[PDB]
Amino acid sequence: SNLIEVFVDGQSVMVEPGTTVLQACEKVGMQIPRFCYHERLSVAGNCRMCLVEIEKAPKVVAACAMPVMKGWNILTNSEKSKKAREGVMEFLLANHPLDCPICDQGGECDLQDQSMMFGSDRSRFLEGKRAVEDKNIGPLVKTIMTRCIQCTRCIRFASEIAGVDDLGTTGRGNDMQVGTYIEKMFMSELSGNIIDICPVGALTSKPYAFTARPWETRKTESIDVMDAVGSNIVVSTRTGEVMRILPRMHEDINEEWISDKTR
Amino acid sequence: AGLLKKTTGLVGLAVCETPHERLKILYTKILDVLGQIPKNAAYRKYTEQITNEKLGMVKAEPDVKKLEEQLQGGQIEEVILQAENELSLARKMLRWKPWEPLVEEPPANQWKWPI
Amino acid sequence: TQDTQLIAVDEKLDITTLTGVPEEHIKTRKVRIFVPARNNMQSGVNNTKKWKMEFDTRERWENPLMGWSSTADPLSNLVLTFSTKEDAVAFAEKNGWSFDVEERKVPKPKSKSYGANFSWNKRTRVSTK
Amino acid sequence: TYKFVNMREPSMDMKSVTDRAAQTLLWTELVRGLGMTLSYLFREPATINYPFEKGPLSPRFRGEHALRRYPSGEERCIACKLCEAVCPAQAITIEAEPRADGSRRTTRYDIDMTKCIYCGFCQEACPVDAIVEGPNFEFSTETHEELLYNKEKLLNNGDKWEAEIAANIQADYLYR
Amino acid sequence: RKCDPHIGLLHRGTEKLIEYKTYLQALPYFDRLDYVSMMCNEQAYSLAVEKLLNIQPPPR
Amino acid sequence: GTSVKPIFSRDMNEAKRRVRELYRAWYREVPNTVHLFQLDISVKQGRDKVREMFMKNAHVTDPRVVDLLVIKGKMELEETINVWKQRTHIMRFFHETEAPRPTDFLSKFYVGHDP
Amino acid sequence: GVRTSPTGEKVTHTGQAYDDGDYRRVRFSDRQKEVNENFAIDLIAEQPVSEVGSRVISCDGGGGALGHPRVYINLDKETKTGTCGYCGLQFRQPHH
Amino acid sequence: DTRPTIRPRNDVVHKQLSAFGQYVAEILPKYVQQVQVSCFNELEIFIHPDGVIPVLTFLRDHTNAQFKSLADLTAVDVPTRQNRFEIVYNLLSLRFNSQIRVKTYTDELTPIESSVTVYKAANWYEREIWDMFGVFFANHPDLRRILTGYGFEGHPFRKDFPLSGYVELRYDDEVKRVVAEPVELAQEFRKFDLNSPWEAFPAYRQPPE
Amino acid sequence: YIRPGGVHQDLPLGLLDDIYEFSKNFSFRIDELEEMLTNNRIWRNRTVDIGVVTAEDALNYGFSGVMLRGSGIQWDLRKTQPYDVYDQVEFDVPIGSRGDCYDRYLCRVEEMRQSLRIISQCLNKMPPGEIKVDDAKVSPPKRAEMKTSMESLIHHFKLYTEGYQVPPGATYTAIEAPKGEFGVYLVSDGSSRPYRCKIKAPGFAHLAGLDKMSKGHMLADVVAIIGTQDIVFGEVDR
Amino acid sequence: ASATRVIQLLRNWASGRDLQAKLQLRYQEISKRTQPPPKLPVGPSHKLSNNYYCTRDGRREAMPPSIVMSSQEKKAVTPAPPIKRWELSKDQPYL
Ligand code: SF4
Ligand code: SF4
Ligand code: SF4
Ligand code: SF4
Ligand code: FES
Ligand SMILES: [K+]
Ligand SMILES: [Zn+2]
Repeated sequence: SNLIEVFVDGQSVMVEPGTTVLQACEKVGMQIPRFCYHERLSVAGNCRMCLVEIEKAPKVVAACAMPVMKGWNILTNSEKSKKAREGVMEFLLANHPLDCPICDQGGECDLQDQSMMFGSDRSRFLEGKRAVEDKNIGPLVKTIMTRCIQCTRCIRFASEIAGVDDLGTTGRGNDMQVGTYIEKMFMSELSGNIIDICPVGALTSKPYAFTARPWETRKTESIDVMDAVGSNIVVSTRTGEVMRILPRMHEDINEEWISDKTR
Repeated sequence: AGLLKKTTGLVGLAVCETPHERLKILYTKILDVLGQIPKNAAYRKYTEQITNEKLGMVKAEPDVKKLEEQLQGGQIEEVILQAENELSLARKMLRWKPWEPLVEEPPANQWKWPI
Repeated sequence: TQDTQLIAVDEKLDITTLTGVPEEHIKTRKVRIFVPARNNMQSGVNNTKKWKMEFDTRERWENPLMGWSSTADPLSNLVLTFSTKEDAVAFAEKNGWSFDVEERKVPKPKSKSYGANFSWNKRTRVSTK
Repeated sequence: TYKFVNMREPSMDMKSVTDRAAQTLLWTELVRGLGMTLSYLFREPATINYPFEKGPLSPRFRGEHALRRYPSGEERCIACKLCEAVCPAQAITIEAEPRADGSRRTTRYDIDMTKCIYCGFCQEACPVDAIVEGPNFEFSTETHEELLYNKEKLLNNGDKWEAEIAANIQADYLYR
Repeated sequence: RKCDPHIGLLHRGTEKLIEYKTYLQALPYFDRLDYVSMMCNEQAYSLAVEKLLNIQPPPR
Repeated sequence: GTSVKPIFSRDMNEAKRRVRELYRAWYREVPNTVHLFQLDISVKQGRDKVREMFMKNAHVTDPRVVDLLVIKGKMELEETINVWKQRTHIMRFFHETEAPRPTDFLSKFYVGHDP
Repeated sequence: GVRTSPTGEKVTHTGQAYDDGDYRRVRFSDRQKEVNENFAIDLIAEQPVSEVGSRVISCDGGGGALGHPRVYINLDKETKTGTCGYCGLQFRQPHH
Repeated sequence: DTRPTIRPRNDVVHKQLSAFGQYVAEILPKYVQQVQVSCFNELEIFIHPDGVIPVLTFLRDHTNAQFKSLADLTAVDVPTRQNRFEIVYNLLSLRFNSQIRVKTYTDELTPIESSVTVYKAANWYEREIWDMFGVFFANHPDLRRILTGYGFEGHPFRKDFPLSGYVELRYDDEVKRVVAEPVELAQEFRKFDLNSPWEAFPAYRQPPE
Repeated sequence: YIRPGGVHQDLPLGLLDDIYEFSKNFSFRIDELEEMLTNNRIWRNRTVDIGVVTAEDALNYGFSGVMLRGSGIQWDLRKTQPYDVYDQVEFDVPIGSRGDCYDRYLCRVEEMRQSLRIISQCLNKMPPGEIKVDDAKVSPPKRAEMKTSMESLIHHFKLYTEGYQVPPGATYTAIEAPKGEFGVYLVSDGSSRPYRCKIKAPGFAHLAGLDKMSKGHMLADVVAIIGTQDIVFGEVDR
Repeated sequence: ASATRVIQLLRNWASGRDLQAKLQLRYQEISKRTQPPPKLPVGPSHKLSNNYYCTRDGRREAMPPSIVMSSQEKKAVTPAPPIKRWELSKDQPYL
């Protein structure tokens, strides 16, 4: 019908008008690296990792907020696209603290995984790293704000999904401190889910903190019983006991979020 | 040609004292059995190509010492052994007859690694 | 087309008797199948594409000396990989294991936008950027 | 290039055959074996007087493991959890907890000496070079349980061989 | 007349566990494969693995 | 799909034909096996046991599965008479070292939480 | 330091303590229970609190190559002396 | 190499093998379903199950092939394929210093007539492919077990078979004989899921399915 | 030591010197053996004309290395298909011309001397440079770089837990291990772990041919043929 | 080394060679076990100038096998040129 035709790195694929560059990519199976966009959480466009050069382009387009039109070949594996990925990834990693052996995201960190696939193999930094003072927004979630990459995914989640306005990014320039400025307390029934949305170890679950690692924890699929909603969740078991409970993908029941009590 | 070399350097394979004509009569034999297999066959065309051509100088050039580099296949005493192997193949694929299309196409995508 | 003295067998294929999985490990194993669910704090999806052959977890008791996870389930730590599910189900028939499946949770297509974050009447205007 | 190893052309002159007949009749070649072996009889042996003297080793030697600690005294291991992940025998078993201070280390570092391979991957695993193999190799025993190590046993060994391994990694960390 | 070399008195998983150990973890297996030629086995493994990775070691 | 290769047998008749003499051979071998292997079990126990493993798989329908398992069952009787196996390799079939596993529902419930 | 349990049973830094019966303790008699007398928690607590007047301090831990991966811990929380995760040394800063 | 990190490639061998790949293809359009030359100058000849004798006899005695060195025969148990087993021959040519790979799909029941007549090296190299995997080889001198224990049950290399197996031995003082029991481990295999959720190299990606 | 991407570590300083001292004195020790055994009648009569094979059967039996070179077969992996830096060095392959037990023995001792040639050449032509590839995605970063650079730490973390992901495919690589042709055939599924690895054990083919060896020979010669077949059961039994 | 001369003649004469030139064991010739610290080189791509990983992608530059013929006047060729008969040894052809 009205589905506009467009090419991706060659092969053409029709798509609904208004669809952004990403949403056309996975139609063929392309997952462009992203840090600030969640498929069910607004559109940020600040990470710039989704940046992919398009055909004939003099400038690499921000794939998240760019509506595609007729005949726009997505140059996914193109050199300058990977060049943009290389530059932007090392920029995110610039002020990041060397915490991987002590950060719980080790083994399941998006910043960790993508740097293996879409990343360099050595450093060009010769200066001192930025250090952000830690915060405290609950005994259920830890805050290590130096590991933050300011993807703003937490503040959007609170604003719409959690329905509470208590998170934001105070400061200017490199002093992009994301938090509550004043001392506040992030009590919402969906508060525990900001751990999952964060791509880095910026927020982690205190109860699970320093108890297990992603590779060793066996996963099992079960249901939530703490509420009549009956949310589909995956249970982490290792050495014969349970450590952490993660929400599953079920658009009808829980989407990908669960209540604090269930987590 | 020249003096009959004592050993071939490969135990089990001996030295044939009349090698040039044995290679001749072998090469005709494979040409002979290749008569049975019809013309459109590719195997026939391939070996009808290297038989007569390799039968050429062995008929013309009689010096087996020069015949070494004419065939670039090592010593003549095992070239005839290889010629026998080609004769064995001619007998063998006169049964095989692989000129028909595939017996079976591969069931679905049994190929296409990775899974 | 395969004429080597053809036979036809309509019996559903099974190999359980010659494979030799023991009698208490063939009928007492409720083998379930799903597409692996993506870890929810990993945006990458290069795990929700295959099928698996997981089993049901059995008793796991701590070793008396040093607190191991000593387990007598030989079949516990085996997961297979299947491209589609009809090949995955075929494996269940030939080995005759207990059966249940789970359909792929395909992503419903979320109509994203950026101008919605700055609206004039709709509340989709974001409160922070 | 290549060369033959058994092409022998025994000259059939009256000279050489006499030598060949001399070889067979008078056991000349066998006498060489006697004179050959007699030569080392009158030579010194190279038998190290163990345990009054040991074998020569190197600073990179891998032996009994021992968890080390900082000059302050705090343990190096930080629940890094890399060591068992890269260990190809799964001898390492480590579980961490919260700690009272917040420097949440592990309660368990049981490595089974009857499972480990002395791979060398252990020191390469943890960035804080917590677990290393000490140069000791005489940690033999009589009951299989003692070979099963535990967090206390390694840390005790770290406090024992601390004088040795500290100098070993001192003279070898540049290579690593 | 005939001799049957009944092998198996040292048969181990080897290849079976290699399916479950990573490439780095699988490397010590070859050292214990032809246990008299230690370094030569790893030569085969490293040459094979780097061939798949299309990566050649430095001349040193 | 239905059409398939008869690895040795067209029909279960010749499959059941195959099991017969192998059953005859396995019943003939029992007195000598126990004799030279120096066991304590009785000849009838071997017979009623050789009975046993013939039955737990006496329910297949594909003549490939039965006759492939025939060569499988073929593959121990010679492995016995040429004293290749040890004493521990045929008392293994006489599983005796274990406690008798529980049969009633109550007994499993008492032992543990495992069907 | 090290404490003593009711059964003697010198407790470890983790806090393991066999109970009254706890039949597993039979392996302990006629032998000795290995205890590391040096406890990690109380040999870092008494260590002097470093006084460095800066907002950001590297924490390589001595012998940068031979120490631990260098961190850039922040020193602004005047309530709590900022300490390296790996090192455990407590770095405090004098009066901003 | 300008880029010493990556391994240099040999194109000259690449089409030369590709030329030989088509070569054998035209002789046997009945058997050769698929020919593939990989990036690292390795050629693969995909053949039909009943081609073990013909193509191997072709490769062994041809004037332009002379592949008489049987390197190894291996199976690749792929559950997701209706033909789980994949018998893989490797051939080596002394005269042309090249290597040949041929693969045949096969089910559990479907047999493969033995290649002992072509290469007598395969005599011992089938007694374990029957052991480890369970693919039976027809008209073969002997199929005896030479890797698995005497009277061991199953085919361990099959991926439905556990790494720990099912039987564990122990000497029993009751009967003065080492006997087998169901396996119970001191510690279970702590499996690790190391497959990163983010996509690897996009070259070998499967098409949208 | 031999890891994908090079070697794990660099040699300790002066190690080339000590091995050079060993290399100088070792040729004497080889002369020691040849003096002891080569001309001794008892050794020859227990070894000469024993376990002989023809070239064709030896090649068809899947044999490799000395098992072929002893029977006069003109083949060697280092020369025909030079892997690594074996092309930039010359060595004389000791091809025998009898195929019996004795020919292989002389073939081995000459291979000892020809091995000593390789030590001498690589010693005088040892180049400088790094010990592993300059790619952290397959080679762990240097310990010094580990503790100062983030990308080193990430790559070190993911390499020691997940490991490098190898592109999918199949490869049977071949090297001339002093036993024979020790080849490893592995299939990569595209993950960070191997999918299936089959190893070409030279002893396997050789032990397979042990039947044809023992035909027409003494029982006290089955030990002799077993000895020269360079069989170690860790290799033949996988 | 310790060994007096009269013993040395006995060893030398019995073995038919001089042995004090080179001995099985070791002596002062070995390098001391406290060698100075090394200064290992840096990688070829260690430069902080243009060094983008977009250039070196050994793992990523790999390509699935090339399709040449699929089920779904001619010349005769060989997979490689036939081997060349190598000449005898120049140093010592006949041992
Ligand atoms: S956020 Fe990721 S990269 Fe950063 S320290 Fe934590 S695990 Fe490492
Ligand atoms: S704290 Fe986490 S979720 Fe919030 S902006 Fe930083 S990285 Fe994103
Ligand atoms: S010993 Fe090393 S690898 Fe193991 S947890 Fe501690 S720091 Fe990590
Ligand atoms: S002791 Fe050896 S096998 Fe065990 S974890 Fe350490 S390196 Fe690996
Ligand atoms: S996805 Fe476009 S910037 Fe994060
Ligand atoms: K997070
Ligand atoms: Zn520190």
